[PDB]
Amino acid sequence: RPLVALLDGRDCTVEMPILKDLATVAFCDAQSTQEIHEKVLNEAVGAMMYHTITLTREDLEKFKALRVIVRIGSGYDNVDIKAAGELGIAVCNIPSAAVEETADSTICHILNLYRRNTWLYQALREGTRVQSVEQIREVASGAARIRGETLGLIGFGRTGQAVAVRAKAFGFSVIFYDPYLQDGIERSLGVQRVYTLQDLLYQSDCVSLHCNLNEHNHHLINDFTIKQMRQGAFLVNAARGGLVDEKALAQALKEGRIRGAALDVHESEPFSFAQGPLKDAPNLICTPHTAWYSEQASLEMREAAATEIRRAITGRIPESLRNCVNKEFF
Amino acid sequence: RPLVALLDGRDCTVEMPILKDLATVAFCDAQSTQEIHEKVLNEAVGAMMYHTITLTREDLEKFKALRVIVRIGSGYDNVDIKAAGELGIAVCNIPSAAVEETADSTICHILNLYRRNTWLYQALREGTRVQSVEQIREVASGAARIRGETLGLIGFGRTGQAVAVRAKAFGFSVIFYDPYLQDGIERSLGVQRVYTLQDLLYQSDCVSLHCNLNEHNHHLINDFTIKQMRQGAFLVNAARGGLVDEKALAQALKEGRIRGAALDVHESEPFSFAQGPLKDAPNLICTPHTAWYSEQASLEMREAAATEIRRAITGRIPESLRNCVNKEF
Amino acid sequence: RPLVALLDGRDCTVEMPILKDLATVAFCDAQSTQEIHEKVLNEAVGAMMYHTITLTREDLEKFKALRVIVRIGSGYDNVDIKAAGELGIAVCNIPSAAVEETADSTICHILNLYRRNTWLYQALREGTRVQSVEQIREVASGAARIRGETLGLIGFGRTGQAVAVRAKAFGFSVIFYDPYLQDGIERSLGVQRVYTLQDLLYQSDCVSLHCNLNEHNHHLINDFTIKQMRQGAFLVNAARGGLVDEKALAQALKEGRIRGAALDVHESEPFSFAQGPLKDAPNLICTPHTAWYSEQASLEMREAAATEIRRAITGRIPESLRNCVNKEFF
Amino acid sequence: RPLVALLDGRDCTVEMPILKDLATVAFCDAQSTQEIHEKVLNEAVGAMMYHTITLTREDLEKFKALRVIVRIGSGYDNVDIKAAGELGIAVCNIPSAAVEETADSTICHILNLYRRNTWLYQALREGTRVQSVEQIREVASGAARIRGETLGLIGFGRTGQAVAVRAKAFGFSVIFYDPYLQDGIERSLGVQRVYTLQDLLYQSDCVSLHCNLNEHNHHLINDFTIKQMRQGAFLVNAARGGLVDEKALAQALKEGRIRGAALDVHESEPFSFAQGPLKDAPNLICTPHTAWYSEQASLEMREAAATEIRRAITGRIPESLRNCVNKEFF
Ligand SMILES: NC(=O)c1ccc[n+]([C@@H]2O[C@H](COP(=O)([O-])OP(=O)(O)OC[C@H]3O[C@@H](n4cnc5c(N)ncnc54)[C@H](O)[C@@H]3O)[C@@H](O)[C@H]2O)c1
Ligand SMILES: NC(=O)c1ccc[n+]([C@@H]2O[C@H](COP(=O)([O-])OP(=O)(O)OC[C@H]3O[C@@H](n4cnc5c(N)ncnc54)[C@H](O)[C@@H]3O)[C@@H](O)[C@H]2O)c1
Ligand SMILES: NC(=O)c1ccc[n+]([C@@H]2O[C@H](COP(=O)([O-])OP(=O)(O)OC[C@H]3O[C@@H](n4cnc5c(N)ncnc54)[C@H](O)[C@@H]3O)[C@@H](O)[C@H]2O)c1
Ligand SMILES: NC(=O)c1ccc[n+]([C@@H]2O[C@H](COP(=O)([O-])OP(=O)(O)OC[C@H]3O[C@@H](n4cnc5c(N)ncnc54)[C@H](O)[C@@H]3O)[C@@H](O)[C@H]2O)c1
Repeated sequence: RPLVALLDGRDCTVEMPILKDLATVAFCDAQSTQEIHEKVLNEAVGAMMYHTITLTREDLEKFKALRVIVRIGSGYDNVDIKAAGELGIAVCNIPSAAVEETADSTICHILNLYRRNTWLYQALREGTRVQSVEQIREVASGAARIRGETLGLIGFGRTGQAVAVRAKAFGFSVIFYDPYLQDGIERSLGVQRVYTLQDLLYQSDCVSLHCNLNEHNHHLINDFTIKQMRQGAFLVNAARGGLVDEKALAQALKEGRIRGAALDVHESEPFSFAQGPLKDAPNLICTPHTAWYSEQASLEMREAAATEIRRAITGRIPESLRNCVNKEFF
Repeated sequence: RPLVALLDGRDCTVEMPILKDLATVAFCDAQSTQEIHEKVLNEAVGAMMYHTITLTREDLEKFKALRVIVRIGSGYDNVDIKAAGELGIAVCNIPSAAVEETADSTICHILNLYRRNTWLYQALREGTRVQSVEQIREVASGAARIRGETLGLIGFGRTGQAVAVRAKAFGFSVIFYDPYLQDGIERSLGVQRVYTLQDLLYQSDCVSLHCNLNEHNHHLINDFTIKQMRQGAFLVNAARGGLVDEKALAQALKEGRIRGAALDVHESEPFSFAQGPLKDAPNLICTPHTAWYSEQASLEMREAAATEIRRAITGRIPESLRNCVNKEF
Repeated sequence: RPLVALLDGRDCTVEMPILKDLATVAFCDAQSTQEIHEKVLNEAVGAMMYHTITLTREDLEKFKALRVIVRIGSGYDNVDIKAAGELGIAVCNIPSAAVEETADSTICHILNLYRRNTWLYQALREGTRVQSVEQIREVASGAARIRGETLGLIGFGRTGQAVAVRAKAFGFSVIFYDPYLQDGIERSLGVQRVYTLQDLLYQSDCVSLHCNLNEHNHHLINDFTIKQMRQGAFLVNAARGGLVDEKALAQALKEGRIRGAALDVHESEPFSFAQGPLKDAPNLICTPHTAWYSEQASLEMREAAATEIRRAITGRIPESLRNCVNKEFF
Repeated sequence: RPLVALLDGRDCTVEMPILKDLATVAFCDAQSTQEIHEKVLNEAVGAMMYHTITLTREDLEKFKALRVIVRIGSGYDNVDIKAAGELGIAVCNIPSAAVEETADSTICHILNLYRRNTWLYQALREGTRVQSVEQIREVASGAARIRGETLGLIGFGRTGQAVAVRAKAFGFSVIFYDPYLQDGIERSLGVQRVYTLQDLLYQSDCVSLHCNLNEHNHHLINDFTIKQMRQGAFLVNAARGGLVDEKALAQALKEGRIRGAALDVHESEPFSFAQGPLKDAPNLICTPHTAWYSEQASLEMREAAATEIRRAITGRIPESLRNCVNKEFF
């Protein structure tokens, strides 16, 4: 019976009752490739993982039979798809799982930067008897008006359009940018489209990031692109870790080029405010890689990722996979 | 020349140049009425106050030359408009100053409750190693999906429509209750309207107040209405704070009947978090009466109040005031 | 029992079994005060009319006490409310009845003017071979792009907001002008508000009227105002008829100052297309006063009028009515 | 550069001054391909067509020096892309121009059916005196309320999206059907997605077609699918013709199984109401294939087409073209 792993899992109680008989779901609870067991590394047909354990070219052959790797999530950047596509390993993922959640959390980070609700709550929990109206503006100094602030968006993916759809009502003027979309969407959703990155950086006040991390955009917003940002433009990042540089963003925050920046995923997981380059950065919000989560987007991505193992444990691989992301498979 | 006394503020550097020639502006900076200078109480004809000092009839009858009270904001509930009009004191206000900002900071409250982006930032400031994806769900246990929830707006004026317009895009099925509103505008915006609280609290996964406190809405959400909300339904209150029994909302939070509640204004300002009726409440966000503020909205709001006294120290009161609020003088 | 007229109706079908118990509905099908019978003049408690009969100060006094008149529809300009207010007669309308069918029809007119769909269907039912792509362009010559026009709504009540909500998605940039609205209704919906009619007519590619015809705007768009309109801007009147000049608009059409005009009402109804001041004007759409009709807009306003004549037959006068439109009695 | 033809046109006015230094544009006026030439047909270089002259396998073989085809439309059904690649020819189209016009004519064909602002204008262009409201309710008997109807649009591509953005404000509830989209698009715009076409026709008060016409779409609407539509649901075809079996749509109207149909293209073009399979159908509005036209989109698509041929006669085989088609190229 085809043992199906749950590599970085401890809770297999949604993938069990639908893989109850086709396979023996058995987690590994790993945090490193050298923390999986020999039983799984020698007999585990499929392995649904999460966004924490990272597999590399030299780890995909550290298995003995790995027909499929389902990524319970919207992004396959921690799996070397080009190695799996030649090691006889298809790599699925659940793209549509949390799109109305990443977009809500992103359009909430933008409002938490513009209106300073999180900083106000935090400065009210530290204790601040803010009573006089001259004493309110000194605790909300910077809370800007939204109507008419051009919103960059580096990439109309599924979760890039889902933010341009609900940020057009707040008054934002959206202008996306990504070179891989066909001439198109810019017209059907009613957003301007800039063709080169310098433009999106030069004419945007709240540059966001919604692009999947491939090998051509690693460290997209480094020190060289930050100097192209408008003077005092927020920077929300809910896409992926190695996308925005860290030392450079900290530098830009300390000086003042960035009037605030609410990262949501960091270059070093798990993030904390006591280690790393952002140790002393001002005007910085960070959530612990929680914009994909809800009570119904987990129950929907785990279910739909176990249904993906079901399809690959009976059907032909990879011609019976609803979401494979390497058709460079052999 | 007439004296125009700003009641609570050490800053008059926006309305001074707009009111330089006509009158002589002179701030008073009074956290209460017992700090008004005798000059600015015996010789001031016009007077603009923000929201902190509250003029009652026993107090509005002490100014002996006052002829207009420009109320900076959408408030005027801390000014006894009946008594004011009975003393020849026309009260106006600036209603359109911060609408696109109260609505934007009310939507952010609704999203900070549904996705918990300010309880996660806290848990990261308190220090929490959120490493394993089993711990992500334990630190964010409660974050919900928005598409489908029914947002119920008690009050559909300006700040109520401005939230229905921008919450219809997140999938929030909007629903409102407004008795004083001449029917036929739930048709334009496209939102179902209900006709009684017992019929709005009953179907609303996130009730948000947007009414103006008058002599008939005090403690609208009291101990008797919270027993009509759903079994767990967020409550946002970015509108004047004498609308929720704080001795009955904290009794519902510490019990689980309300799954969190972001209050923007309270009954007692300032709002020292450790002091008050809800000192020990769980799942509670509070900003300090700061949805109205913006570098641009706190300037349009003051220039347009200077311009209002420029019209009252020159025109016929109250037939010259652009938007007076007590034409019962 | 009290008699409840139906001054111009000939159905009294939906209104019959709502007040049959406590009133005897009876229709008259009149077109003037020259058709009503003697006893149903002075004592007839209530009457409910449509937009076809015009009652005047010199007519309502032929009714001693119409304890109520109910104006099925949304406009109460047929009856002198200032006259009824002095003869103990309270006027009522049904405002919320067809607020969105009027907006859908007004958007349909604005799109018929831009895309020329009903000028192309009419040029096909008239016979035209449109084979070559040159003739496609010479027959639909005038159709314009919509994204980036400045639709200007003269009047921002219910039917104005309902169009500003619907036309903000087509790319229009709404710009209204309303002198009676309080400050702020332009900040909630996000539509730039201009304050003087010249300032709305200068910057507008469509000037669609949505104001109720009161005493102070009869013939609002006359020759003088049309001379202020932008060179070649459409004009969609879907409001009361006597609001826009006939002769002046026909002049502006035949001349070129107006690139089309879809009028849903006219100065003199029933509007025939061969007798009138618009006898030979080019580029007109017209509809026979039908933007309020549906299979549901009727059952919602007729029932609502039948309910208004109950609320006004068991309860006291206008302090027990719902949509009273002249509180000016005493 | 060699002669670039303009097969389907008599006017090369904006294509030329952009191509004046590269090649010498000429035209052919071919209403059919056997009407082009014996010398251009031999050795031009390439071409740029419109949507009337169809080029088939046996006909593309007739050209002897064809490098590139450049449609000036949005679709390329009238060219055997699958055969043109095997022949040595690259095919290209201007994909995103008049996306804002097809989706403004489709939201007008949809309101022209729910409000009948083009049948009311017809019936009033024939002399239907309508003063009594009991007669207005007759001339417009059939107009319906929109808020609630479930507009179900086949093919959520580039205009299928631009229509679901415009018709989410009228109250429509949009649901699409598309089997070639990588799932996750129904959640960015908030439109419920159905998976089988029967599941789109069983719940749609107004079905609208927005799909390509490749090979598995011919007569998507048969006598076998119309039997699956709601009892009297409109049908708006503003896509390529050959998706609606006219012989079946001419029955579905003469019985009431379809309460209206706003076709914009047709099986055989040109179109006229006196020769065809639907010569006598009631409730049938049809425009002559001008849902794509404007004064700006018909200048944008025929400049982008003259730029995509400059890039193709200066660049390379389909590695320099921007919007190339036919991965069947060698
Ligand atoms: N906060 C979270 O934890 C969370 C949750 C869900 C998704 N995500 C991330 O969001 C990312 C985007 O999600 P998605 O649904 O849009 O994936 P997607 O494949 O559907 O869309 C990504 C699009 O980004 C554009 N793009 C690609 N490379 C680019 C580049 N170098 N520069 C600019 N644009 C580029 C492309 O147009 C791509 O289509 C995912 O990779 C995923 O990792 C994060
Ligand atoms: N967070 C802040 O500091 C802030 C900023 C701006 C406004 N506000 C408050 O928000 C309130 C609303 O602002 P606004 O611009 O909408 O004023 P508004 O008068 O235009 O809107 C009030 C609407 O609620 C209706 N209403 C009255 N009593 C009601 C009741 N008992 N139940 C339900 N509805 C009732 C009112 O008739 C009206 O429809 C203002 O009183 C203002 O004090 C607060
Ligand atoms: N096509 C139809 O048959 C049809 C259907 C419904 C309504 N209508 C007409 O549409 C009119 C408007 O409908 P409504 O429900 O919005 O009425 P409404 O009273 O609800 O709103 C009308 C708004 O226009 C304002 N206004 C008044 N005079 C003005 C002027 N001189 N210039 C600019 N604005 C002015 C009014 O103050 C108000 O703000 C109604 O009077 C009604 O007669 C026509
Ligand atoms: N009225 C006009 O003259 C006019 C103007 C512009 C475009 N069009 C036509 O409209 C069509 C759509 O335009 P577009 O820009 O969206 O093309 P597109 O390729 O961008 O979008 C087409 C979408 O429909 C999908 N589809 C394919 N077959 C399908 C099927 N059997 N059922 C359901 N969906 C299917 C396609 O995969 C795609 O998702 C074009 O083919 C074009 O020919 C017509």
